[PDB]
Amino acid sequence: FPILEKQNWLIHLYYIQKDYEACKAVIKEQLQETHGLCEYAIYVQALIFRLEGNIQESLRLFQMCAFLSPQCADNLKQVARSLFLLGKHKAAIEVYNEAAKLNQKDWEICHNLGVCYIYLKQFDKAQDQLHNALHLNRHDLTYIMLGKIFLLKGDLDKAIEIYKKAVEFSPENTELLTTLGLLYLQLGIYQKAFEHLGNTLTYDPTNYKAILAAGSMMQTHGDFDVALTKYKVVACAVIESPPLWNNIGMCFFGKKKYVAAISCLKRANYLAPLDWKILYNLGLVHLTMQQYASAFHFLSAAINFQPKMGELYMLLAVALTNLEDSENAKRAYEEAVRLDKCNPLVNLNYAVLLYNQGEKRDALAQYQEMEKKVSSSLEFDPEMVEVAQKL
Amino acid sequence: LEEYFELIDHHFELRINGEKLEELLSERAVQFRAIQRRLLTRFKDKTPAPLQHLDTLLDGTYKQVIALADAVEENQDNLFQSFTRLKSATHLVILLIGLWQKLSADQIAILEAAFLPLQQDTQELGWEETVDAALSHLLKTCLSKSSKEQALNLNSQLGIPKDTSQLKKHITLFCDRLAKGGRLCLS
Amino acid sequence: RRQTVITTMTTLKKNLADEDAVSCLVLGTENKELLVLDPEAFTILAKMSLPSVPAFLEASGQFDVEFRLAAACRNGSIYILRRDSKRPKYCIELGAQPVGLVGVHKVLVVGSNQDSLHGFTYKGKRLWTVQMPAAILAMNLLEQHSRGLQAVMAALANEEVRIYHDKVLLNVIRTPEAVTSLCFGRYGREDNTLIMTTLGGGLIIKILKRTAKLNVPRKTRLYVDQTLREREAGTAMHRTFQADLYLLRLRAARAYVQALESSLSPVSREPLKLHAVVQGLGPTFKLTLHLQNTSTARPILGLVVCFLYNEVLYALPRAFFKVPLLVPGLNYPLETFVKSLSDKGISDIIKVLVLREGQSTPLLSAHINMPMSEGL
Amino acid sequence: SKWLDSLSDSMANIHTFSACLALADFHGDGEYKLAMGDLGPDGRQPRLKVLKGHTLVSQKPLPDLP
Amino acid sequence: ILDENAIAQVPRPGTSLKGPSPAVRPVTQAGRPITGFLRPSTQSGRPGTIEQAIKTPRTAYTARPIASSSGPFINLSRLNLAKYAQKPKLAKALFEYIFHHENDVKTALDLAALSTEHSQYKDWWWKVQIGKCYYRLGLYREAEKQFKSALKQQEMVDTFLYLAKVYISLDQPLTALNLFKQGLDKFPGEVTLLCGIARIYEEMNNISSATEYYKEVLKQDNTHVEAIACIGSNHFYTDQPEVALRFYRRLLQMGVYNCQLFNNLGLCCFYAQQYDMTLTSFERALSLAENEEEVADVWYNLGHVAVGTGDTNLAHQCFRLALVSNNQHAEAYNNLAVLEMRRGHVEQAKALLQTASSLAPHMYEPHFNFATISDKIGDLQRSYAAAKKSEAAFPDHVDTQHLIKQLEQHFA
Amino acid sequence: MFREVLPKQGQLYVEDITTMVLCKPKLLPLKSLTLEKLEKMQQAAQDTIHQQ
Repeated sequence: FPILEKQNWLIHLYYIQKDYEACKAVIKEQLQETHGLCEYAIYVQALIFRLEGNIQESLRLFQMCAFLSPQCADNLKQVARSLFLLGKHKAAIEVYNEAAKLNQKDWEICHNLGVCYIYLKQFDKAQDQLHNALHLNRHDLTYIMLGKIFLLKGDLDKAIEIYKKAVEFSPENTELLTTLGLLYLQLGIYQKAFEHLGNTLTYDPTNYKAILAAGSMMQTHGDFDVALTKYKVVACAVIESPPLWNNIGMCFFGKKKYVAAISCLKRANYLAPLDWKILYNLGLVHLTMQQYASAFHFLSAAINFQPKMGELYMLLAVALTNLEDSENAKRAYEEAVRLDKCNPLVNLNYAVLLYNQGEKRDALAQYQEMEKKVSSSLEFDPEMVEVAQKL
Repeated sequence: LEEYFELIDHHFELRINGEKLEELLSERAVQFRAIQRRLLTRFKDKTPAPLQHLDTLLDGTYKQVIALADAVEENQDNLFQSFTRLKSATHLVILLIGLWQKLSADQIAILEAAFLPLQQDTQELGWEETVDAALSHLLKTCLSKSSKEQALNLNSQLGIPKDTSQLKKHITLFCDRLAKGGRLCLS
Repeated sequence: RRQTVITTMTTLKKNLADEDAVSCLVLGTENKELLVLDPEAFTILAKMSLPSVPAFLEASGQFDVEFRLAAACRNGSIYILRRDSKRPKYCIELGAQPVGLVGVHKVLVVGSNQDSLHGFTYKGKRLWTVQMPAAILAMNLLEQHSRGLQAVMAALANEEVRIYHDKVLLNVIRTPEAVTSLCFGRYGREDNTLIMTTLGGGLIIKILKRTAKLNVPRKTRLYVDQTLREREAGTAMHRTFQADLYLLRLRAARAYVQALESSLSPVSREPLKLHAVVQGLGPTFKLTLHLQNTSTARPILGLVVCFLYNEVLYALPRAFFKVPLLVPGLNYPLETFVKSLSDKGISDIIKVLVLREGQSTPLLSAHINMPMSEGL
Repeated sequence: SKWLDSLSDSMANIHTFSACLALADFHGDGEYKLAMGDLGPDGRQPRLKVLKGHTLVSQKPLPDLP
Repeated sequence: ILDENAIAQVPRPGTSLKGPSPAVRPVTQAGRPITGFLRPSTQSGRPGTIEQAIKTPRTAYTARPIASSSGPFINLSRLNLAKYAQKPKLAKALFEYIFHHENDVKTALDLAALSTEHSQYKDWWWKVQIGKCYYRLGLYREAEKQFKSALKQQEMVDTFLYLAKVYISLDQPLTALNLFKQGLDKFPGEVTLLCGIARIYEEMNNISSATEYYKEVLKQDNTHVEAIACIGSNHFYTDQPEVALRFYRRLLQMGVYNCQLFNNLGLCCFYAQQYDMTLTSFERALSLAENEEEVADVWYNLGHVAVGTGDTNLAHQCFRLALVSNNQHAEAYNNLAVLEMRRGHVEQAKALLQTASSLAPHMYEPHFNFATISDKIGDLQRSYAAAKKSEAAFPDHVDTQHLIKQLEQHFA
Repeated sequence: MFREVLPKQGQLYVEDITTMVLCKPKLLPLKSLTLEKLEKMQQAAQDTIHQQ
């Protein structure tokens, strides 16, 4: 006969100030007095459990709260969310459906159905559900999940529009700006990428995920010292990260500091022995340093990690040409020219190998293949014309 | 399914009593160790001093520890007897299920594997958790078509439960979904 | 009957809005309803329907002609109530449950559970957001009419209180303990009193004065000599390393085939994984075999474990036993009690074979070097 | 140093909230008191306490938590 | 655990015994990176409770498996020690026999007491022997008394090292260091004293002085296996494998012929980029290994060489052989699970990472990888329970922090 | 007399992706002389026990 929810306000005020100690005591007292049926000493207790690592007792207590209020869309939403926090997404979908047939006007059900169908690789239903989630109430996370769908399924041609429309409003989210800048890097545009990365860096100066891409873009267009300073900005925050040290080694390899680049690249390779980019960089630098015994080793590793590349086999063949193994260089160059489409350096180097082998016959074939493929490198220009005039 | 559940409940009551006896023996052993360390400190010291009846507390704690050890031994014996009787009962129940429906040798072997898992109980794996996991999985992959129940009720773990209601629910549900026409499989 | 409880309560101005005006109550029932009361607290003037239980309330204006009622609910949302609207129809979600609500003459601040403030407009469009270094325990209003300063406060959980105007911080204070409630008004006889209560109790009353480069490694002579040797003798190194790699592949394949023959791999279609742990000194050791089925969804029905020991050194009670139905994903600990029989310390290996019941070749195996006895 | 400190005490068990604590005039004559419905030291004993100056003048029990 | 002798219970961090991060240097406990030159005095951390010490591997806190506490030529119960004590020529050898052969500390102490009273307490040797009897009976202060009284008679390196042991047993590093510097003031260039100073500095884990003192040992000895091994390991792990290769080629030059030395030479040769002498060293190692754990470690390192070369199948075989040879090899489990998830088999990787994290909880890689794969598929509860244990293992990690932030954000 | 031309630009990471880390190569610690002597004296007793 006492009032059922006597102290829901006090429990809510203790839980909302991040106490979780006095709130639990008041929850226990209320439940002991009311013998259950409170529906908010169980709800807040389950939310507290979910705040801790445990997502099992949270699911149990949300089940009890759903049993108490069988027609209450929020309880079904919370139970499906406790499912989705575990690995079960089909059951999460089937509980979100019931939560939707009691409330057809909320964005959370549609956003969560989208993120579930994403984990279930059902992209039509996920895409349509997230379009709905936008139309009900546009949120940043729905935009992010839609961009993720359009990236996984197809091309950036569908993601650039969504990310631009997303950053259009609420443009202070670093994730949206940075992801749109990254997707600009993924395409030919290097200017708007710099624009959005600088927009991010104004808000957060020490953003590691943005500093990395900005330094990459800088390294691409020379001026290695600016990228080196960008990396100095974040070096202490991430002192052991293979990508940072790989980019720093490429910085030091740009300005002819080959030893201080081998150092950084080997350090990054030790912290990630399965990363083909660092292996390719080590092979390239050991080629430039004229060592030709470690270059082959690192390039063969990077081949064994990403075999469907053209430049890898070209560099391995250049390492084999100076290792007194010309037949292996022949077959490696054949692999490369078969596996390369838009890099004439491979063709020119194979023409050089052939002409140095005394053939001069197939060297013309490789020269014609290169000239069909084609344009900026200063030293690939001269050998282009020298192997031409001398053939 | 009803004179069979009482044996399960007797077994589980013995298991819970054993866990309580062991967590009490833990505290008694900790007390004994603390008083023993105090006495060792009094021993290493040169200067004489009253024992302050520390030896009496040690004797009392030792009596408590011996009593609890004997209690745990007797509970282990009772638990073993209950486990053997439960093995006989579940043998009979699998027999009556394989006759009550025209169960072939394959499904009878599956049932014998799921219901007769162990030879005795240990402080890490018991009959309840193992048969519960096996039955939850057999209902998950063969006899259920709703994913909501598959994820809510039909889950499997290997920790000692706090009640036997889930096991009994799963056994009754197994017999039920066999009655409607279900059949067992492995893949 | 099913009554309700009142949780939030503020007042609302009738027509004058001065120090002598008449104010009317506004109650927030636990049932999702807002009761706009009478000047003398006996009859109802209005009943407003809200979609969720309110937690915080803000009343702006005069009730008869221009009232604005902002309600921070438990579902993490601010609902505004205007004239003629029984339902808000202008809602704003915060993403986190609002821990406070203070109304500035034009901007409405909402304190988030994410340790920040969010200034919105009374139409339902956020205009700014500021980040706090720690949690927000209580937000009140600091208003002095001499300088016209009407700024929101913040009782942060990091033992400080910072007064916030539109965007700038000022007059940040410190406290010996984090503070749960702050009030600013004409307490005593001072127009600028601020009284604050510590999370642990106690009171702190403050009177405001009216006169307000990298770690790139180094390389020594050893490195340049080694690189010179590599540059002058790279071909021999390449050839001999390739020969060594060929011989290493040969020997690794040899040992892998020998292990497959003896079936000595504790990890080996037919998915399983077993490893045996030994625990305890003294003549009696606890030997627990952790066995696991590693497959998507396929149980393994007929398996059995057989121990191989030296019957003169170890007394295994049950050196052979069936294993339960192995459900994919669960580690089954199957334990036994090994006991050393030798009066002298002798450590001998114990083999374990997991095998089908219709086959005679072990599915997999494991080894355990039993430690010394420390007997009696 | 804009905030002139007046009183710092730690024995006053005042576990109120930012909404159940309000100051106003309560006997005229331009002397504002501060009335607060304070919970128990834990939340068991609802007690209404009013403050004038910085000494407690009246605390009296309350039916339920304000 | 059951013996408390340190005066201070919670002394200042830096004055009690009770560098490269776990992302580079392998570890044995929550901290305590792996050392060179295992000596039978290594404690390398200590357990908290008897249960934890029992339920862990027997050789995870000592170079040897932990115990519970640390015809015949002559029958000890037949001879009257009061008559052999009169003859010191017999008494000294008889005490050495009783103490080091029969291990009868009580009768040894009886003989030593009668002998010391026969010599009117004027020979430091009997004082040192009584002090040793005490020290292994448990009485440290009663042993420090005799060691001090023996130092007063005649300074010897023996008594200095004995007092160092006594002081380290009472958890007093800064007293042992002052005593060692006093001894070096007596003996200006002793190698054992400098090595004890370096051991104490490494137990306190400030390597920047242990390297200096090991370098002093080198300036004195230059064949010291301890200092050479320690400086070599430190040189290898701080991304300078060529200097470590030199330091280990030194031990190779001095006739040392082990399985550990040759595997070390292989790691150094490969990581210092000397591909001609790399795999033959691993072959000599596999040849010299007198165990099943040494063979497993050599196969583990060969798998590391292979995965650095590419050809993940060879590394797969080497890790599986490391498992075949030592079933409780957690690094092999972790690496084999990484290669499995590289192939695609997620459940195999999950089970193997669970096994690794069950065998070695103090490691951070199995927990981090399990949390990563879980989060990749979902199961944010398991991801949290694993990333939190990762943060418990390597608390200054970076990816673990981002994982925990993302998880705690998903929970609201 | 033509020398093969090598690209002057390496591969640069443009995002940090959480990859499963491997355990690190383990330098087998050497032993002392006392430890070797103790282990050999411990195993010699076993050998004599088995050889009687």
